[PDB]
Amino acid sequence: SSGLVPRGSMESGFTSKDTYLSHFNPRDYLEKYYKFGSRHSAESQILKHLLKNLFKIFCLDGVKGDLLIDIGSGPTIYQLLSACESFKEIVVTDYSDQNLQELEKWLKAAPAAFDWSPVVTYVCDLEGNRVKGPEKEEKLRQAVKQVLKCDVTQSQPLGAVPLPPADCVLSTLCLDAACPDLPTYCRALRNLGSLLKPGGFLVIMDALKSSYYMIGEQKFSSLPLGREAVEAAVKEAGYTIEWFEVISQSYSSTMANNEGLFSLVARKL
Ligand SMILES: Cc1nn(C[C@](C)(O)C(=O)N2CCN(c3cccc4cnccc34)CC2)cc1-c1ccccc1
Repeated sequence: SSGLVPRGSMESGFTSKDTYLSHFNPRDYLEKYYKFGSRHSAESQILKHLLKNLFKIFCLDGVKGDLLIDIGSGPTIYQLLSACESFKEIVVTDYSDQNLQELEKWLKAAPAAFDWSPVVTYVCDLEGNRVKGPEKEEKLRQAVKQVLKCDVTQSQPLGAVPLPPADCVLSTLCLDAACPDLPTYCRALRNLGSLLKPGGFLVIMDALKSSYYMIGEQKFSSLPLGREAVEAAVKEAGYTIEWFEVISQSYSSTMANNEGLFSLVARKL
Protein backbone atom coordinates (compact mmCIF):
# COMPACT_ATOMS: atom_id res chain seq x y z
CA SER A 1 0.00 0.00 0.00
CA SER A 2 3.05 2.32 -0.44
CA GLY A 3 2.97 3.59 3.17
CA LEU A 4 -0.47 5.27 2.60
CA VAL A 5 -1.69 2.87 5.30
CA PRO A 6 0.25 0.53 7.73
CA ARG A 7 1.50 -2.88 6.51
CA GLY A 8 -1.16 -5.60 6.61
CA SER A 9 -3.97 -3.13 7.36
CA MET A 10 -5.66 -2.42 3.95
CA GLU A 11 -8.60 -4.73 4.52
CA SER A 12 -9.08 -4.62 8.36
CA GLY A 13 -7.78 -1.18 9.34
CA PHE A 14 -5.03 -2.64 11.55
CA THR A 15 -1.79 -4.61 10.85
CA SER A 16 -2.74 -8.30 10.91
CA LYS A 17 -0.59 -10.39 13.29
CA ASP A 18 0.91 -12.50 10.45
CA THR A 19 2.60 -9.28 9.18
CA TYR A 20 4.90 -9.98 12.23
CA LEU A 21 5.92 -13.26 10.53
CA SER A 22 6.09 -12.20 6.86
CA HIS A 23 7.04 -8.51 6.79
CA PHE A 24 8.92 -7.81 10.01
CA ASN A 25 12.65 -7.69 10.77
CA PRO A 26 13.85 -7.81 14.39
CA ARG A 27 17.44 -6.81 13.51
CA ASP A 28 16.20 -3.67 11.74
CA TYR A 29 13.93 -2.81 14.67
CA LEU A 30 16.80 -3.40 17.18
CA GLU A 31 19.21 -1.19 15.21
CA LYS A 32 16.57 1.58 14.91
CA TYR A 33 15.35 1.70 18.53
CA TYR A 34 18.22 0.28 20.70
CA LYS A 35 21.54 1.09 18.87
CA PHE A 36 22.12 4.83 18.65
CA GLY A 37 23.92 6.80 15.94
CA SER A 38 23.91 9.94 18.16
CA ARG A 39 23.63 10.85 21.87
CA HIS A 40 20.46 12.03 23.71
CA SER A 41 18.11 10.76 20.99
CA ALA A 42 14.39 10.51 21.80
CA GLU A 43 14.76 6.66 21.55
CA SER A 44 17.58 6.68 24.13
CA GLN A 45 15.62 8.94 26.52
CA ILE A 46 12.61 6.61 26.35
CA LEU A 47 14.79 3.51 27.00
CA LYS A 48 16.37 5.20 30.10
CA HIS A 49 12.88 6.03 31.38
CA LEU A 50 11.75 2.42 30.92
CA LEU A 51 14.94 1.15 32.63
CA LYS A 52 14.56 3.51 35.66
CA ASN A 53 10.85 2.55 35.95
CA LEU A 54 11.62 -1.20 35.82
CA PHE A 55 14.42 -0.59 38.38
CA LYS A 56 11.99 1.24 40.69
CA ILE A 57 9.23 -1.41 40.33
CA PHE A 58 11.43 -4.49 40.84
CA CYS A 59 14.15 -3.19 43.17
CA LEU A 60 12.52 -0.46 45.28
CA ASP A 61 8.85 -1.41 45.30
CA GLY A 62 7.54 -4.81 46.52
CA VAL A 63 7.29 -6.42 43.03
CA LYS A 64 8.92 -9.82 43.89
CA GLY A 65 8.05 -13.53 43.54
CA ASP A 66 8.83 -16.93 42.05
CA LEU A 67 7.70 -16.67 38.43
CA LEU A 68 7.49 -13.71 36.03
CA ILE A 69 6.04 -14.22 32.52
CA ASP A 70 7.05 -11.58 29.94
CA ILE A 71 4.26 -11.38 27.33
CA GLY A 72 5.21 -9.91 23.94
CA SER A 73 8.93 -9.53 24.66
CA GLY A 74 9.83 -8.80 21.02
CA PRO A 75 13.55 -9.38 20.33
CA THR A 76 14.53 -7.39 23.48
CA ILE A 77 15.80 -8.29 26.94
CA TYR A 78 16.29 -4.80 28.56
CA GLN A 79 12.86 -5.18 30.28
CA LEU A 80 14.08 -8.22 32.29
CA LEU A 81 17.43 -6.89 33.62
CA SER A 82 16.04 -5.54 36.90
CA ALA A 83 13.26 -8.18 37.15
CA CYS A 84 15.89 -10.95 37.44
CA GLU A 85 16.86 -9.48 40.89
CA SER A 86 13.32 -10.07 42.33
CA PHE A 87 12.08 -13.15 40.42
CA LYS A 88 13.50 -16.66 40.61
CA GLU A 89 12.26 -17.71 37.17
CA ILE A 90 11.45 -15.77 33.97
CA VAL A 91 9.48 -17.12 31.01
CA VAL A 92 9.94 -14.97 27.85
CA THR A 93 7.29 -15.04 25.12
CA ASP A 94 6.44 -13.50 21.72
CA TYR A 95 4.16 -13.95 18.72
CA SER A 96 6.93 -13.37 16.16
CA ASP A 97 9.03 -16.47 15.33
CA GLN A 98 11.88 -14.21 14.15
CA ASN A 99 11.75 -12.37 17.54
CA LEU A 100 12.00 -15.80 19.27
CA GLN A 101 15.04 -16.66 17.09
CA GLU A 102 16.63 -13.36 18.14
CA LEU A 103 16.01 -14.10 21.91
CA GLU A 104 17.42 -17.68 21.62
CA LYS A 105 20.62 -16.30 19.95
CA TRP A 106 21.02 -13.88 22.89
CA LEU A 107 20.27 -16.66 25.45
CA LYS A 108 23.06 -18.86 23.94
CA ALA A 109 25.45 -15.82 23.80
CA ALA A 110 25.88 -16.48 20.04
CA PRO A 111 28.30 -13.99 18.39
CA ALA A 112 25.55 -13.03 15.90
CA ALA A 113 23.11 -11.91 18.63
CA PHE A 114 22.37 -8.18 19.27
CA ASP A 115 24.80 -6.65 21.81
CA TRP A 116 22.95 -5.48 24.98
CA SER A 117 26.23 -4.64 26.91
CA PRO A 118 25.75 -0.79 27.06
CA VAL A 119 22.19 -1.25 28.39
CA VAL A 120 23.36 -3.91 30.88
CA THR A 121 26.12 -1.55 32.19
CA TYR A 122 23.44 1.21 32.51
CA VAL A 123 21.21 -1.05 34.67
CA CYS A 124 24.26 -2.09 36.77
CA ASP A 125 24.93 1.63 37.46
CA LEU A 126 21.24 2.17 38.45
CA GLU A 127 21.43 -0.81 40.85
CA GLY A 128 24.44 0.58 42.75
CA ASN A 129 27.36 -0.97 40.81
CA ARG A 130 27.06 -4.13 42.97
CA VAL A 131 28.27 -6.23 39.96
CA LYS A 132 29.56 -5.43 36.42
CA GLY A 133 27.82 -6.10 33.04
CA PRO A 134 28.87 -9.73 32.31
CA GLU A 135 27.84 -11.03 35.77
CA LYS A 136 24.50 -9.20 35.34
CA GLU A 137 23.88 -10.79 31.86
CA GLU A 138 24.74 -14.26 33.10
CA LYS A 139 22.24 -13.97 35.99
CA LEU A 140 19.42 -12.97 33.60
CA ARG A 141 20.37 -15.76 31.16
CA GLN A 142 20.17 -18.36 33.92
CA ALA A 143 16.82 -16.84 35.14
CA VAL A 144 15.21 -17.27 31.67
CA LYS A 145 13.81 -20.82 31.93
CA GLN A 146 11.58 -20.92 28.86
CA VAL A 147 11.21 -19.10 25.51
CA LEU A 148 7.65 -19.63 24.29
CA LYS A 149 5.31 -18.66 21.48
CA CYS A 150 2.41 -16.51 22.73
CA ASP A 151 -0.66 -14.82 21.25
CA VAL A 152 -2.36 -12.26 23.56
CA THR A 153 -5.51 -12.37 21.42
CA GLN A 154 -6.18 -16.07 22.38
CA SER A 155 -7.97 -17.13 25.62
CA GLN A 156 -4.98 -19.41 26.35
CA PRO A 157 -2.15 -17.03 25.33
CA LEU A 158 0.51 -19.73 25.73
CA GLY A 159 -1.51 -22.59 24.17
CA ALA A 160 -1.31 -25.96 25.94
CA VAL A 161 1.99 -25.06 27.72
CA PRO A 162 1.60 -25.88 31.43
CA LEU A 163 2.95 -23.30 33.86
CA PRO A 164 2.37 -22.65 37.56
CA PRO A 165 0.31 -19.50 38.40
CA ALA A 166 2.64 -16.52 38.01
CA ASP A 167 3.46 -13.81 40.55
CA CYS A 168 3.92 -11.21 37.77
CA VAL A 169 2.94 -10.73 34.16
CA LEU A 170 5.02 -8.04 32.41
CA SER A 171 4.18 -6.50 28.99
CA THR A 172 6.20 -3.66 27.51
CA LEU A 173 5.56 -2.00 24.15
CA CYS A 174 3.37 -4.94 23.03
CA LEU A 175 -0.36 -4.35 23.57
CA ASP A 176 -0.66 -1.16 21.40
CA ALA A 177 0.84 -3.14 18.47
CA ALA A 178 -1.09 -6.39 19.12
CA CYS A 179 -4.64 -5.14 19.84
CA PRO A 180 -6.69 -3.71 16.91
CA ASP A 181 -9.41 -2.26 19.16
CA LEU A 182 -10.39 -1.61 22.79
CA PRO A 183 -12.47 -4.86 23.14
CA THR A 184 -9.45 -6.91 21.96
CA TYR A 185 -7.24 -4.88 24.37
CA CYS A 186 -9.59 -5.68 27.31
CA ARG A 187 -9.88 -9.34 26.33
CA ALA A 188 -6.05 -9.53 26.11
CA LEU A 189 -5.73 -8.09 29.72
CA ARG A 190 -8.28 -10.79 30.82
CA ASN A 191 -6.33 -13.53 28.91
CA LEU A 192 -3.14 -12.43 30.76
CA GLY A 193 -5.01 -12.65 34.08
CA SER A 194 -5.53 -16.39 33.39
CA LEU A 195 -1.69 -16.79 33.78
CA LEU A 196 -1.64 -14.80 37.05
CA LYS A 197 -2.20 -15.75 40.71
CA PRO A 198 -4.96 -13.87 42.66
CA GLY A 199 -3.31 -10.66 43.90
CA GLY A 200 -0.55 -11.18 41.30
CA PHE A 201 1.21 -8.24 39.64
CA LEU A 202 0.44 -6.87 36.21
CA VAL A 203 3.15 -4.54 34.86
CA ILE A 204 2.38 -2.69 31.62
CA MET A 205 4.43 -0.04 29.77
CA ASP A 206 3.38 1.32 26.37
CA ALA A 207 2.95 4.37 24.11
CA LEU A 208 0.02 6.84 24.43
CA LYS A 209 -2.08 8.08 21.49
CA SER A 210 0.01 6.38 18.80
CA SER A 211 -1.77 5.21 15.58
CA TYR A 212 1.46 3.83 14.05
CA TYR A 213 5.21 3.28 14.47
CA MET A 214 8.03 2.89 11.89
CA ILE A 215 10.88 0.48 11.35
CA GLY A 216 12.80 2.53 8.79
CA GLU A 217 10.30 3.01 5.98
CA GLN A 218 7.97 0.19 7.15
CA LYS A 219 4.80 1.34 8.97
CA PHE A 220 2.92 -0.80 11.52
CA SER A 221 -0.38 -0.07 13.30
CA SER A 222 -0.72 0.92 16.94
CA LEU A 223 -3.95 1.28 19.01
CA PRO A 224 -4.22 5.04 19.68
CA LEU A 225 -5.11 4.97 23.43
CA GLY A 226 -5.20 7.82 25.93
CA ARG A 227 -4.46 7.32 29.63
CA GLU A 228 -8.21 7.23 30.65
CA ALA A 229 -9.00 4.39 28.24
CA VAL A 230 -6.01 2.38 29.58
CA GLU A 231 -7.18 2.78 33.21
CA ALA A 232 -10.83 1.92 32.35
CA ALA A 233 -9.68 -1.22 30.43
CA VAL A 234 -7.32 -2.34 33.23
CA LYS A 235 -10.06 -1.90 35.87
CA GLU A 236 -12.68 -3.67 33.67
CA ALA A 237 -10.33 -6.64 33.04
CA GLY A 238 -10.21 -7.50 36.77
CA TYR A 239 -7.38 -5.45 38.31
CA THR A 240 -6.82 -2.74 40.84
CA ILE A 241 -4.21 -0.15 39.80
CA GLU A 242 -1.51 0.47 42.46
CA TRP A 243 0.30 3.20 40.45
CA PHE A 244 0.09 4.84 37.08
CA GLU A 245 2.65 7.18 35.52
CA VAL A 246 2.51 9.19 32.26
CA ILE A 247 5.60 10.85 30.68
CA SER A 248 5.45 13.46 27.93
CA GLN A 249 8.65 12.19 26.21
CA SER A 250 7.77 10.86 22.72
CA TYR A 251 9.75 9.02 19.99
CA SER A 252 11.16 11.07 17.05
CA SER A 253 8.35 12.25 14.68
CA THR A 254 9.87 10.07 11.90
CA MET A 255 9.53 6.93 14.10
CA ALA A 256 6.06 7.37 15.73
CA ASN A 257 3.18 9.82 16.39
CA ASN A 258 2.92 8.94 20.11
CA GLU A 259 2.12 11.55 22.74
CA GLY A 260 4.19 10.11 25.53
CA LEU A 261 4.22 6.75 27.31
CA PHE A 262 2.57 5.16 30.35
CA SER A 263 3.72 2.70 33.01
CA LEU A 264 1.42 0.93 35.48
CA VAL A 265 1.55 -1.66 38.24
CA ALA A 266 -1.79 -3.35 38.97
CA ARG A 267 -2.90 -6.36 41.13
CA LYS A 268 -5.36 -9.06 39.99
CA LEU A 269 -8.60 -8.74 42.05
C1 LIG B 1 9.17 0.88 20.12
C2 LIG B 1 8.16 -0.19 19.95
N1 LIG B 1 8.55 -1.51 19.99
N2 LIG B 1 7.43 -2.22 19.77
C3 LIG B 1 7.46 -3.69 19.82
C4 LIG B 1 7.13 -4.39 18.47
C5 LIG B 1 8.17 -4.00 17.44
O1 LIG B 1 5.87 -4.03 17.98
C6 LIG B 1 7.20 -5.95 18.66
O2 LIG B 1 8.20 -6.56 18.26
N3 LIG B 1 6.18 -6.69 19.29
C7 LIG B 1 4.89 -6.18 19.82
C8 LIG B 1 3.78 -6.69 18.92
N4 LIG B 1 3.83 -8.20 19.00
C9 LIG B 1 2.62 -8.83 18.54
C10 LIG B 1 1.98 -8.49 17.36
C11 LIG B 1 0.76 -9.11 16.98
C12 LIG B 1 0.14 -9.98 17.81
C13 LIG B 1 0.77 -10.36 19.03
C14 LIG B 1 0.17 -11.30 19.91
N5 LIG B 1 0.68 -11.63 21.09
C15 LIG B 1 1.88 -11.06 21.45
C16 LIG B 1 2.54 -10.14 20.70
C17 LIG B 1 1.99 -9.76 19.44
C18 LIG B 1 5.17 -8.81 18.52
C19 LIG B 1 6.27 -8.19 19.38
C20 LIG B 1 6.30 -1.41 19.62
C21 LIG B 1 6.74 -0.09 19.70
C22 LIG B 1 5.86 1.06 19.60
C23 LIG B 1 4.49 0.83 19.68
C24 LIG B 1 3.58 1.89 19.57
C25 LIG B 1 4.07 3.21 19.36
C26 LIG B 1 5.44 3.45 19.31
C27 LIG B 1 6.34 2.38 19.39
